[PDB]
Amino acid sequence: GEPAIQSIARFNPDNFRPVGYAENIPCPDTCVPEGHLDFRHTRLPTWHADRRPF
Amino acid sequence: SGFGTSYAHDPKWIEDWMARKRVGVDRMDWFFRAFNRLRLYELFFKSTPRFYAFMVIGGLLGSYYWSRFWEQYWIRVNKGRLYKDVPYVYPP
Ligand SMILES: CCCCCCCCCCCCCCCCCC(=O)OC[C@H](COP(=O)([O-])OCC(O)COP(=O)([O-])OC[C@@H](COC(=O)CCCCCCCCCCCCCCCCC)OC(=O)CCCCCCCCCCCCCCCCC)OC(=O)CCCCCCCCCCCCCCCCC
Ligand SMILES: CCCCCCCCCCCCCCCCCC(=O)OC[C@H](COP(=O)([O-])OCC(O)COP(=O)([O-])OC[C@@H](COC(=O)CCCCCCCCCCCCCCCCC)OC(=O)CCCCCCCCCCCCCCCCC)OC(=O)CCCCCCCCCCCCCCCCC
Repeated sequence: GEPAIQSIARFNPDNFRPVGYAENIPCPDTCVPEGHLDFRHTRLPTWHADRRPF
Repeated sequence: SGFGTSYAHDPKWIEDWMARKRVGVDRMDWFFRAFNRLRLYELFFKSTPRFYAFMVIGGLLGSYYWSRFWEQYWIRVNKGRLYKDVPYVYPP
């Protein structure tokens, strides 16, 4: 008894998501997970010597 | 463990290896500190024309003495087996 306009509106592809989409799909917060080396670990000490000459 | 399967994962000793980040440690700073005292950057590298001259004049001198060093190495290794080392005695 639903108006056909309302019935066909539900079957929009945006209304279908696989069961469990929200509990499985990864949601990365960074491309460098914790425990991986990055610039914050390789930066030289502030008392270092110029590296341009070499 | 799990090597060779879909369960493969980094062993503990690899995890410990990657836990050593050496943050704030510089054991080779002495080398750069002493190298900078040669003033190569101030004198040669900084200016492009002098940078070229270093490559050209360095290559000139370097090539000659590089050849000179290994020529002596060859003469030492083959001592007694070179034409110059064994003067020929003419048959009587
Ligand atoms: C023209 C003259 C002008 C005037 C005079 C100039 C005079 C100066 C000349 C200087 C010449 C260069 C000397 C080396 C300088 C230091 C190294 C360097 O480049 O530093 C930049 C940089 C420093 O590292 P960093 O991480 O920036 O350091 C940060 C902090 O400073 C410190 O950070 P950290 O403390 O946290 O440490 C991090 C890092 C620090 O990094 C390092 O220190 C590691 C890299 C060191 C490389 C050392 C290179 C030495 C050059 C070879 C000389 C050969 C002489 C042969 C003589 C033959 C004569 C005919 O260390 C590590 O990651 C740890 C693991 C290191 C493993 C290294 C394994 C090497 C084993 C060697 C065994 C040798 C056994 C020989 C037995 C022989 C028996 C007879 O290192 C590199 O990038 C170098 C490695 C790159 C890959 C090597 C490529 C190998 C393939 C080529 C093979 C053939 C070799 C031909 C040799 C040609 C020589 C001309
Ligand atoms: C707590 C830890 C402590 C650690 C300690 C570690 C120690 C570090 C170790 C490293 C060495 C340290 C040395 C300490 C010296 C202390 C004394 C001092 O005050 O030094 C003066 C001074 C230090 O600088 P500074 O006092 O701080 O002043 C900073 C200025 O910005 C720079 O001064 P400047 O530029 O105003 O005056 C320098 C001036 C000093 O000389 C003069 O002022 C003389 C001026 C002439 C006076 C009138 C003379 C008339 C008669 C001439 C008769 C002779 C003619 C023939 C000459 C032929 C020469 C070939 O000229 C030079 O030295 C040479 C540059 C000349 C002009 C360059 C531009 C022209 C165009 C170049 C084109 C580019 C390509 C060139 C070719 C490159 C190679 C292929 O200069 C130097 O020590 C630098 C030397 C530069 C020459 C090249 C060095 C590279 C070769 C190294 C080989 C290493 C071999 C390793 C063997 C290993 C065996 C196991």
